[PDB]
Amino acid sequence: LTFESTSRFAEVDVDGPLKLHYHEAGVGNDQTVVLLHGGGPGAASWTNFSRNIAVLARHFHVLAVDQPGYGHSDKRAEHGQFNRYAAMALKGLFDQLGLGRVPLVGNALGGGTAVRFALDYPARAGRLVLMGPGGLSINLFAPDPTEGVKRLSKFSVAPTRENLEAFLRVMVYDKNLITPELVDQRFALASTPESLTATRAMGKSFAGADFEAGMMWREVYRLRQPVLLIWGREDRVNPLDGALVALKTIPRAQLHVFGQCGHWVQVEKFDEFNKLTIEFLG
Amino acid sequence: LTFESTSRFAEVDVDGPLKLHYHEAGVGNDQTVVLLHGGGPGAASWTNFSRNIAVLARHFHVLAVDQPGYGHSDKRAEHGQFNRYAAMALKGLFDQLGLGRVPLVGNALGGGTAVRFALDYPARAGRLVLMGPGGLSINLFAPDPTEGVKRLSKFSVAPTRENLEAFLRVMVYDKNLITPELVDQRFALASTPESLTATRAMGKSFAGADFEAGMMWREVYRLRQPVLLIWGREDRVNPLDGALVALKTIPRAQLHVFGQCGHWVQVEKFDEFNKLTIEFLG
Amino acid sequence: LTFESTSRFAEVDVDGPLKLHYHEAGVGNDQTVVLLHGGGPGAASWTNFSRNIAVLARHFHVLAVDQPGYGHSDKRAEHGQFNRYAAMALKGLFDQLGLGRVPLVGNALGGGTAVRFALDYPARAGRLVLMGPGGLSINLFAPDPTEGVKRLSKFSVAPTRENLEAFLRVMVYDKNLITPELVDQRFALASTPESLTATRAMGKSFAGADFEAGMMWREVYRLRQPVLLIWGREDRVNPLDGALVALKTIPRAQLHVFGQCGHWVQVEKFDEFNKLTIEFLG
Amino acid sequence: LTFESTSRFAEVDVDGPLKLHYHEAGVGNDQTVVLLHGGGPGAASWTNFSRNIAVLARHFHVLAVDQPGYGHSDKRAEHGQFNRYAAMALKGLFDQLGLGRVPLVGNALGGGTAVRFALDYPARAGRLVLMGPGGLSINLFAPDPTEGVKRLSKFSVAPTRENLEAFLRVMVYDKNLITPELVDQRFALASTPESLTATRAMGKSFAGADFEAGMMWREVYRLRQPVLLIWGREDRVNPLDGALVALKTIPRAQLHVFGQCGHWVQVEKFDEFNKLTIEFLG
Repeated sequence: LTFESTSRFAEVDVDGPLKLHYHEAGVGNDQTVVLLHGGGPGAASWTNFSRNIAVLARHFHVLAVDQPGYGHSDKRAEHGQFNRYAAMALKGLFDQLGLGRVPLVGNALGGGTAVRFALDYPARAGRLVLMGPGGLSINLFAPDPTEGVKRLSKFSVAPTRENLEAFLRVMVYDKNLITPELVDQRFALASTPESLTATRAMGKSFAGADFEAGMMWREVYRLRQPVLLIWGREDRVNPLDGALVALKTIPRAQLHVFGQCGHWVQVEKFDEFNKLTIEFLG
Repeated sequence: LTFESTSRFAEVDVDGPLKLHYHEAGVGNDQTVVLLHGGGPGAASWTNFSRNIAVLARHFHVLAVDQPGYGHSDKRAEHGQFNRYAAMALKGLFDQLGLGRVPLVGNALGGGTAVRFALDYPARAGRLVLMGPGGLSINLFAPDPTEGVKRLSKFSVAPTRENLEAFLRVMVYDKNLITPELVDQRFALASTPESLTATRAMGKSFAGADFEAGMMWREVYRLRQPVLLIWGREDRVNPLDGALVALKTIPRAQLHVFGQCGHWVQVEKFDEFNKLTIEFLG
Repeated sequence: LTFESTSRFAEVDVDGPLKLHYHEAGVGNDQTVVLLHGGGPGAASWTNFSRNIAVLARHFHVLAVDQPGYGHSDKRAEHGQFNRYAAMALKGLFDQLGLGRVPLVGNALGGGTAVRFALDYPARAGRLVLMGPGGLSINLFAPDPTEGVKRLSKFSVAPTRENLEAFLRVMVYDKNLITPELVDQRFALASTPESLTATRAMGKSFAGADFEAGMMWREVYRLRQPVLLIWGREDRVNPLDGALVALKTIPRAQLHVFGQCGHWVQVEKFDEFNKLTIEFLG
Repeated sequence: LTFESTSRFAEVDVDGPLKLHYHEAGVGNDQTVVLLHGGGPGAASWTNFSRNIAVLARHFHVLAVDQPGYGHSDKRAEHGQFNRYAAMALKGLFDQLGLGRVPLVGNALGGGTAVRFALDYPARAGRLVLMGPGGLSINLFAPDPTEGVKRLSKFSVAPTRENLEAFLRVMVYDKNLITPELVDQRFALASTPESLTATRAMGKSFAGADFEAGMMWREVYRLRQPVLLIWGREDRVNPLDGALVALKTIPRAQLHVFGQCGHWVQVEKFDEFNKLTIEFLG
């Protein structure tokens, strides 16, 4: 299991050709699971789910998809509401790979996409595992934009190493996790012209008239599958209070909260997260 | 594994002799775990943890203790703040059985006792698993007394079958769980003179000057072990909002919430609860 | 100011003739305000706003409207989603009386109607004052149905004096407010054949396909006027946690909470409520 | 009413002589009220309560006290838990001026001091008005330190104009309120050697063994007077979720929340705040 051995590309149709990069592992396992990574301008499937893919691959057929604008998937200069955009791409991939109904694992931005997908193509989404998910969260107490959102916005405005480091440091409870080699690695990816284009496209999409598609806390009462919401108690991007509406309105919801854990649950509580997910997904 | 095969008695000292009834199972397993049952006038270890003891016994050395006033333990006509009272009894049992530091599983009233014990004898309590625990909960939004508390109070005032049934029905999300044979069984136990005495003793203890000992939400910031808070989203006795202070202030806290689950988590989500507990306790 | 001196009738069109009863006071005052009373089968404008109408009339032109199914307004044997139904009736009254844009004061059920109206006829609703409002509230922590809702349902099933008293007692923090003469008065009104018909119509309307119209917490982000949410900390019908979504999503929201106050804010904190409303409404 | 006309000094005893600066107005009014300003290294009574003192002086005898470490009061290089320290100073002033029981108005840091005082000298504190108060607040959902706390800490570490501006901008919902002349004014005050000393003393006091004195959310259940908690919905220093424990546990609590209002309630909602306070204080 290396980046290269698991790398795959697909071309799907979303208002024309869109190249999607993904990682495939655990081929031969019966149950397929799709993983959808978090935000942050230099983020991608492989780095996001580094402490997870190999473990999950022992039990599942794992497809970890780079979301349009990220990793090695296409980075268009414009799109509509992002989650609906990425969900359209995912549907294309489902159809192309012949997937029927499949559980989705999504963090942050990727949680919003898993939810958008599960709402837009209800028959295609099985059980959901969502870690500090965007979109379905609404921060009832935390003033928006939150500190995590503001720090990401600052980088988008001024893409400096310093701004990326300040952003990364609010992703985690244990800030020692934010090493110089981590910062340098993400910055190199984050600061490419193509990443800058994606960041620009994202910012512009917020001002779209299809913004309601992002307010998924209004819709999740319609979800019929079990949904495991997982949060870091110390999430500074999508804070804990953002879990409440989804917890209340999703009939088969569960919530697990980890103390001493920031926004990156899959990293900071990787073992606990792994086992929770394996058990939940059968 | 039957009531009789696992039944044990111990005499401990709490201002004089106090007989404690408990159940022992999984002898030969290395890790001891103590289970502390919930409230409700006819409740006891064996019925409370019916869907749990055998499963947990496969992995642990289980000691499920009838709390003073319940089951086959002594039912004194008076005592001080209940959780501190039961914690004193438990300490006596720990010493007598030669237990050192041991994880505690407690629901409702028994969760309050596990917490009181863990605060009063800090070296003796290991990891805690607490299901809709009293004492450390403070219902920030729900007006007190809650519906569950009021229904229990009504029975204590008028110990009729009808009042017990109304009380039992707010213990669970799935009210079909409250069968006639369940009601009759609990009522027979609940309505003994000795149970009535215990109920009377309990009511009187509320008016004690040691009431602060019950306000454990003020103290749990001192707990140093991992603590897994487990709640039924639909708990009508100790509702979900009562989890917040404990979640925020216990450094190593986790919270798991089950949708479509009432106050009796160990019954309504028995399999999920069992696996969560086994994993948490190593 | 007596019931009789202020009594008025109007016939409006809601799928045919609908008679609305209301009270008019403070004629000659420049600013019109519409008051919408709470639920409870024997409730009406005059009794609901007894400690309020005369005070408010000193400053405003007050129109306190009996909502269809209540007081001396028509009690049809069937209707759609209640708030939308009552809002349709109110629109008819606005048009008929030549009202333009007017502030609305609504408690409980009447708060839901004020909100439905403000959403359906956006140009016609000015500032809103909403006391423990239904509809826009969603109880993020309290299991539904709440104790207040359950007690009302029990009466609807078994319309006995005893059941009405149990219901009334969860309307207030100070239960001494629930006197025998109050109970008898409400029961006489509550137990008429026509009230029973309205109760029956209401129960049936819940099962309608237009239920979304009642989930107003999904829509209030669209409200553009100042909105003063007022709650009794001890509200056992629509508890405090039900305020959160509306507080977060209404751009110009305020919230005032009274400790030692139940569901009937306008009664239990009548002076404070009166002054708050007068100030808020200019 | 100018700074100079209202300026007063007093020498009180807190482990030796401590000079307190305060402003006196509305002399001849019967009801005395004490105002306690917020934090921020260059803050003081006069600037904190600029939009308030003259208005309140029409109705009350106002004493707005510079808290030790601030304004023209003594700035010692060391002290214990700050709120208890300031409360000791205030007691000295009460005794010296012959005040008996007097209502307290406190924001932020000053709210914590009003509360500490009301707990330590229960007979001396009347009704409390507390705006986004420190100390009694505990942020059940917001990870600590909050963005406001972090920005203040950054200035304390690196006292630059830029850091002060970033801090000030999270004090308000309307960031246009943070003008260049405001920044320059606060920075000049904030960056004096004596202010730096106070900041240093404050930071050091956090590490004291008397830290429990700051955890006032544990004690406010003991307050017997009416308490009006006032919050800006968008408070980024002491966010709204920090109001809950105090709201629940203070028997005679009220809460008022203003949407579109940050941490500086007394500035951003000055008129509404003024009227609320005047009414509450009789």
